[PDB]
Formats: sequence, structure tokens, C-alpha cells
Amino acid sequence: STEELFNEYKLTRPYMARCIRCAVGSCHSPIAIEAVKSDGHDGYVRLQTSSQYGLDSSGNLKGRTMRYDMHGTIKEIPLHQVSLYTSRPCHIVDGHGYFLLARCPAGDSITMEFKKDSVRHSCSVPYEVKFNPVGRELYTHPPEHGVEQACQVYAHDAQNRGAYVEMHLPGSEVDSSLVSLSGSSVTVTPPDGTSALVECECGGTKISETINKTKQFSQCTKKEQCRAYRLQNDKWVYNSDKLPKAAGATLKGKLHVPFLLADGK
Amino acid sequence: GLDSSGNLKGRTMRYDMHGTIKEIPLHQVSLYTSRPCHIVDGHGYFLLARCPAGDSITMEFKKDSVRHSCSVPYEVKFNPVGRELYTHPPEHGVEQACQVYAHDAQ
Amino acid sequence: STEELFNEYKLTRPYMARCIRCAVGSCHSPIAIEAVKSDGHDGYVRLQTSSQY
Amino acid sequence: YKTGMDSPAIKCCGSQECTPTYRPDEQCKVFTGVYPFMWGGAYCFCDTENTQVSKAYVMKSDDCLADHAEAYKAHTASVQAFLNITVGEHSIVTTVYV
Amino acid sequence: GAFGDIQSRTVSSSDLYANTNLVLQRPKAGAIHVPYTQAPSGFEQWKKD
Amino acid sequence: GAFGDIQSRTVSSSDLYANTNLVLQRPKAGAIHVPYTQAPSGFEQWKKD
Ligand SMILES: *[C@@H]1O[C@H](CO)[C@@H](O)[C@H](O)[C@H]1NC(C)=O
Ligand SMILES: *[C@@H]1O[C@H](CO)[C@@H](O)[C@H](O)[C@H]1NC(C)=O
Repeated sequence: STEELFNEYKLTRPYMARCIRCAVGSCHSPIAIEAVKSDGHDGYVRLQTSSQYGLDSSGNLKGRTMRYDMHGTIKEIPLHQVSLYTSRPCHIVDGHGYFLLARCPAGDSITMEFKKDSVRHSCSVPYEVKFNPVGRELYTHPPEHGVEQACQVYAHDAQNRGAYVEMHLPGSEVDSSLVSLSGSSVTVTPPDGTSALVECECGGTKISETINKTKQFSQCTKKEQCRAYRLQNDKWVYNSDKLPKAAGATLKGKLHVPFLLADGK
Repeated sequence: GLDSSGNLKGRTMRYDMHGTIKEIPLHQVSLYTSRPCHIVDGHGYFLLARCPAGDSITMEFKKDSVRHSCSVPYEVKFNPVGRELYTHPPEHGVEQACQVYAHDAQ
Repeated sequence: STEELFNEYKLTRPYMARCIRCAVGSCHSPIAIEAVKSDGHDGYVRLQTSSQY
Repeated sequence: YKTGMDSPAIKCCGSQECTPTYRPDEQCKVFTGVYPFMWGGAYCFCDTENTQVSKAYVMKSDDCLADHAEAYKAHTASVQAFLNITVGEHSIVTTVYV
Repeated sequence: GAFGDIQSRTVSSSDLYANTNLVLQRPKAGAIHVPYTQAPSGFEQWKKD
Repeated sequence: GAFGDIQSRTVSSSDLYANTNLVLQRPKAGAIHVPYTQAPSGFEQWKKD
């Protein structure tokens, strides 16, 4: 269990993705869901999210917590604290890195509610949930007793045998919070040990690293003229739909996937 | 949209109990339907929320010990836009003219 | 009201029953339900469970 | 099958063209006049000269190894049988090809 | 939309022929994503049949 | 499955005729219960009609 968790967590880089429904209008939610698979016969759903599961924020095997990030700040939450639902409320089985396993009934949409200390933000995705029964006897819910047939459900085993995803070096992220308005200048202060590629739009456009110390931006007094591109690249990131592609970062890496569908009865 | 003292506070819900005026934060109280809703904003008497399709409207108000809710048998018509019948807004696609209740306080 | 509650509670012995869906796989859950009657015209259901009230 | 879309490539304040690579049913598109928006403000501050490079292809499903349907070419059936033969009070059970 | 949308000589064979009528559309303004439309899974449709 | 699957001479009469095609099946391994399958209530069916 340690090997694949370490492989996924050495180059995880949890992110926040664009979400259609943030429970208030639309926003970029750290809990945004990018893919849901509902091919399990019993109703189990295997889906991958921006947030990571199975380890803490320090890269230590801790499966009881959910790990995510907010605006470049990596944060973690207990798994039982955060729950997802559908047409009917679901039940979470387990999570492993990007991918998550849970027991959801049939539904037209997927939503997971993340309630922080004061801020409760949730992301909904219009993905249907196919609750396909087993055999020719159409049950809307698994029966308590009866005969058994061959069944295919997403096993919760963490083994990763014949499937994987590509993880690349993340592209540059814009961060206008780092832009500060000083006297006739902009003082974009990068955080500790962080390279903020400062891009300024005025007469004579300049691009600078300013990794250690902030730089005064002459001719670019207004804050909106200069745009700060945070550049950490501490770990690789999953090749997501919401992330920009760094042209100079051709850093593909295989990441074997958990919760592979397995046959059973 | 205001407190119990008539001051601009859009993050709270104001009500009364047996002639005693009391207030609650807006996020504390939620309504649901066939599926749980999402509350957008409130403005005095009128309230705006994002409810999916449902047959009845119910809002659960849980006080310190007493949880009281009211359910009304009013249908929720989730009428789509255009000739492509979708049960939930799509992530992407083309755009058409749509008529929705704008959240502006005008 | 005291009489029937006392009669039931002198020999209650609450138990845990095998539940098909324990919110994780299957197990024996203390809150398991054995019978639900859904003939109520308004929608009310009278049900008996392992736990007592 | 699992649809495979790469991270979009944006040439902020500039022009970019799709590179034709080889993937199953690979499609690449270039989109101009795009103003991307991120959580940390707008990613690109130029209005035009924002070419969007989007490439997508098709990948076989992750669970294809376990769950999948197989097509066969069937012909020339062979016939076999199990016979429990008893000749002369000699109870014999065996398989004999037809 | 029918059987054979994904064809692989072997389960472990990396080579595969894909024909799903995959076409992209215009990305929505203010969003970064890959807007694609294609026919549903022909294998899945056959299973539903 | 029809009206009269349960017949009692009186409301308070203890004796009653029961014909529900009640048949037991194999209990599931590792579980304790009474696995029984029987027709739905014929009284209920007549009410539904
Ligand atoms: C910033 O400090 C690092 C030492 O951690 C050094 O390698 C780098 O050259 C410094 N940057 C500049 C612009 O001097
Ligand atoms: C084969 O035939 C013998 C003689 O009738 C019988 O005793 C035996 O059970 C048979 N075997 C099977 C597998 O039926």
C-alpha cells in the first residue's frame, strides 16, 4: 500500500478546478469533480477529484483524511467530515489519491458538500449515475437475500495493475493576490521560497523572477497592469481539463490508478 | 437581508416567534425538494434560491432544540431551454437567450 | 402512559440485527430495521426496529 | 473508452498552432479571441492574440482488462461426448470424440 | 454509436482503432477546458440494448 | 395473489386459512435470517385494483 501511495503523493500537487455550481453562482472550487464512472453493477462509483485522499498534507499514509488545497495553500480534512450525495444521499467507501470510491444510488447529478469552519462550498456536476442491476430481475435496491450471480463492481483494493494516468509538471498559475500597490509602484511579494514570475503590462513589458525578493515595478504603477504568475512546480500534477499546459514542461509520468473494476459474485 | 434591528445584514435571516422578533444567519437554515436546493440570496420578504425539480417546497429551520419546517405542495417546474431537453445545466455547449430571475436587488 | 411503557421496558432487551447495508459493505447494525408498514393514507409509517424509544 | 484531453495550451498575448501528433482519433483545435479566467484573476491580460491549443483523443477504458466484450470468428464445430457405457457388466465411464 | 467504436486486437494490445465522431466546439469565454462532443459509447449502447 | 388469501370466519376468530405460496430459500452464508419468498398480499392487490 505504501508504494503506490508514495508514487501518487510524491507528484500529487492537489489543485482547484473550475466548477459549474459552487452552491453560490459559479466559481473555481477545490472540491471540483472532473470525471465520474458509474459502470459498477452494485452502484459503486469510481471517480477522480482535484482533492487527494489516503494521505495527509505531509505525504504520510493517512487514509482517514481528505487532502485538498485552497489558492496555493494545501489543506486537509477528515474524510467523514465531507460527504457527497445524489438524487439520494450517498455513502463514501474509501479514497485513494485523486480517485475516490463511494456508494451512490441512482442519480442525474453528483454533488459533494465541503463545509469548512464558516464557509460551506460544494461542487455539482451534471453527470448521470447509471445504477444497473444484476440479472434479468430489475431491483431498485440490492435485496437482503437470494441467489448469487457473477457481478462486476469497483473493488476497493488499492492494487493498480494495468491502468495509469499521465502527470505533467503543472503550468504557471496566476495570483493577483500577490500584487500589492505601493507608492507609484507595485510590490508583488512572492511567498517563502516561491518564484513569482512577475509580468507587467506598460511601456516596455518586463518579465522577472524576483524569486527571493519583491521588485519595484516602474512605469507600471497601477496594480492591474502587472500580473503575477506563481511558479512553484514542487510536484507534478495530474493532466486535468482545468489546468493550463506548460509548453516547456513535457514531464509526462505514469500514475497507476486505484479502485479498478473487478469481477465477483 | 437585515437583522432584527433594521440594519443592512444580508447574511442573516429574520423572523419572529409568538410576537418575539428573532434572527438567524442565512446559511444556518436551508430548504430542499426532491433533491436538496441551494440558496442564492434573500431580500426582505422575497427569497431567491437554486432548487432542482420537485413536487413540494420545504425549508427546515432547526433552532437550539426545536427543529420546525414547513412543506407546501407547490410544484417546481425545471423547464429547460431550447429543443434539447436537459435535466441539469450542461458543463459546456452553445448559448441561447434565457430568462431567469436575476439576483439584483433592483 | 407509564403502564404500557413499563410493560414493554421490563422485558425489552434491545439487540443488534444483521443489516444488509451498514453504510459500508454489510455488517450487524444496532439500528437495523426488520419491518416497515406503509399503509398510512397520509404517508405515515409505523415501523419496529431493534432499538427502543 | 476513456476520452483523453490534454491540458489546454494558451499562447497569452501571442499566436500558437496545433502540433499534429498521433493518438487514436486525435483531434487538435486552435481557438482565438479567448480571455481565460482563473481563481487568481485573469490568466491573460491581452484581449486578442490568445490562441487556445486544445487536443483530445480516445483511450481504452481503465477497466477494459477486467470488463470487456470479445468478438470471435466461429466455424467448423467439433463434437464431443461423455458416455457411461456398460458392456458385459463392465461399467465404463469415459469421453469419446464424435 | 455502435459496436466496434473501440477495437483492440488484444486486451493488452496498445494499438487500437477509435471511431467515435469526436469533434471539439468553441470553449466558453472565461473558462479553461476542452469542450468536446461525441457519440455515446457504442459498446455501452449495445449493452443497453 | 388474490382476494381471500387470508380467510377468517370472524375478526376476533383465531382460526384462519392461509394460502400464500410461502416457500423458504437457502439462507445466505455468514448471515442469520429466515429467507422466505411469498406472493404479495392479495388483499393489497385487490386494493390496488
Ligand atoms: C535566490 O536565492 C537562491 C538561493 O536559495 C539563489 O540560488 C538565487 O540565485 C537567488 N536569486 C537571485 C536572483 O539572486
Ligand atoms: C454410470 O453408470 C453406472 C451404472 O448404471 C452408475 O452406477 C453410475 O452412477 C453412472 N455414473 C454417473 C456419473 O452417472
